[PDB]
Amino acid sequence: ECPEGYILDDGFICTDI
Amino acid sequence: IVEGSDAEIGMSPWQVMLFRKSPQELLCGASLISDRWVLTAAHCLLYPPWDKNFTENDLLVRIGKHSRTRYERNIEKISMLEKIYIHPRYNWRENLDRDIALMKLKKPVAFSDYIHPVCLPDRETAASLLQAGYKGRVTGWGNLKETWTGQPSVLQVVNLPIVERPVCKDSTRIRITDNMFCAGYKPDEGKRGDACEGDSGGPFVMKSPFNNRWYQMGIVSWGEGCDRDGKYGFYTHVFRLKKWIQKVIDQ
Amino acid sequence: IVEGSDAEIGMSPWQVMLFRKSPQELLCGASLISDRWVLTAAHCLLYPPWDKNFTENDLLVRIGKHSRTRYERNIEKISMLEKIYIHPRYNWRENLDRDIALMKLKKPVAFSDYIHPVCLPDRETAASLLQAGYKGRVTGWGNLKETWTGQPSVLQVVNLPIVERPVCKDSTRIRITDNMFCAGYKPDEGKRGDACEGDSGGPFVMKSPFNNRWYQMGIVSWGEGCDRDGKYGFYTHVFRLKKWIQKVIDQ
Amino acid sequence: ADCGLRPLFEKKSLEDKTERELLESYI
Amino acid sequence: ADCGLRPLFEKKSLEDKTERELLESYI
Ligand SMILES: *C[C@@](*)(O)[C@H](CCCNC(N)=[NH2+])NC(=O)[C@@H]1CCCN1C(=O)[C@H](N)Cc1ccccc1
Ligand SMILES: *C[C@@](*)(O)[C@H](CCCNC(N)=[NH2+])NC(=O)[C@@H]1CCCN1C(=O)[C@H](N)Cc1ccccc1
Repeated sequence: ECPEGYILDDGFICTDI
Repeated sequence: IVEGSDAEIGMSPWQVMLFRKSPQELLCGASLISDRWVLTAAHCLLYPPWDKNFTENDLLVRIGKHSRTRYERNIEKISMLEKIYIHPRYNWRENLDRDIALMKLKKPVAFSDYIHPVCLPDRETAASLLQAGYKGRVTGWGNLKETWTGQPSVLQVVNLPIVERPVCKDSTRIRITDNMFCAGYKPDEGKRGDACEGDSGGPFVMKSPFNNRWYQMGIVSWGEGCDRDGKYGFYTHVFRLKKWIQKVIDQ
Repeated sequence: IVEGSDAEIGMSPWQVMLFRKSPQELLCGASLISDRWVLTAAHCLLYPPWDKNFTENDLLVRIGKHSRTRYERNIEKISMLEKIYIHPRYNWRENLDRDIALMKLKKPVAFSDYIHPVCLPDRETAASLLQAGYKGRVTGWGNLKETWTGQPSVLQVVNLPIVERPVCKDSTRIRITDNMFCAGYKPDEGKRGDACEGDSGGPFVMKSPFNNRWYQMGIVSWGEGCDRDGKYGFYTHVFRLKKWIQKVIDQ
Repeated sequence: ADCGLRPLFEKKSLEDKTERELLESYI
Repeated sequence: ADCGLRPLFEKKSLEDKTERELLESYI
């Protein structure tokens, strides 16, 4: 849940964009 | 949205998901009105009684979503606020009078089949679609049930009629003002619906039978409970505020 | 990995990422050895000095990755620990002796062209291959520079010579054991490369010229700096900790 | 200024599942 | 058992860009 990033939704992993 | 439908792809391009950065989670709706201005409900930003007060830096802007959860990668766009303006006579203290807020993006937006702006009304158009009887469309990803506290996985549409001034005022105990409007079926009109918690800012549009373009009439502002009988929800009156909007966007 | 290259796709099937749920951040490496069993370095999960102690619940195992950050949605398989087993004579207090952990997943893993297990050595494969002078290959998404405390954008591979008992020992002040090994070039061989922080648990493998399969020989355990002139990296000695593995892996 | 005209609808010139409802409400 | 036989390689019978530096290594 953090910088740059964005929470996706399958093992609510962060996707860093 | 309580008692809605599932939105259709590309069906509502001016919709914006206002994102709380931390914890990562949904705040409210918004509407793209141009390529760098977005319009939301003032109490999404500031609401002192609950100690809500965000900065152009607590929010992330998502344009072109459908799915609430999914980070739709080559569709969706994420932007960040350069400024944010709250209508100075926004009444957080009494009854949310003038729950209108404008947030200006740091950079413009790319309009895809999915990212596209909604028109603001004319004293002209404002005057003939805003009338008891006429249905407007409300949109969002907040609470489905008044009390489920749940959330839709995809955009929700719901088409409700515009109710009559008294009706509304007689409906609640709150101080209704000229900068509000209520929408919905009567306790006996055998249809339901309503916007709800998590749906503020989202557009309440109307499709012009003339020039045949989609317009914004209200901004989901407040209500009492959700899809409750003989009780309607309130929307900021955008055209009465059309000049403050005119005003900040210029200069 | 310091002094590495970019991994080519599908180059390290057995490689596993071990991710902290919150703050969502990389923790270490792992190797997939079977479909629902995984092997990691023990201090990744427990290191009292530093206040480290995790569970079958603060970690996510991310299998079949390449991009360190990108949530590679159709290729990777996120999983969860059912139980974590740490070697009973794991030495935190003295020299990290027996840096070995085994975590077995709740459900088995789908083998992709990406998810494929690595083989453990035989008394003999382990025998003829574990010889000074021979190159092994290390991989990980940890720190790029001793001090960058940056991070690889994609997996990192790097090949290193296995050094000799002596050299290693004289190489440090720390106590060596029969259960460790050093790998890397002499400060005279004009080549470099090292494993580094955020690298533990990842596999140190060798490709067998007999059967031409890939074996796991070492585990990234410890070091002093990273890519330091005449200081080598220590890998846990898997062949030699292999009966415990074979053991936990019956029940 | 291109506003309120929907790429995938108002242009391709298709109607969405329920806008007929709306248009029918006026008058 | 299927182990250590990389599918995009050993099976498609293709070599990675460096696995042969490794072999010249061994003996
Ligand atoms: C910000 C919005 O998401 C939301 C509106 C939900 C819409 N409800 C229905 N039925 N369409 N607003 C709020 O919660 C605001 C802010 C503070 C209180 N509030 C309410 O809507 C209260 N339920 C009522 C209210 C309180 C004070 C002043 C006006 C209304
Ligand atoms: C946990 C692994 O990420 C890491 C080793 C990284 C590879 N090292 C190099 N450069 N090839 N291990 C550790 O951090 C261990 C655990 C605690 C301290 N530690 C160290 O490597 C220290 N830098 C040195 C050391 C301290 C205590 C006992 C043994 C070694």
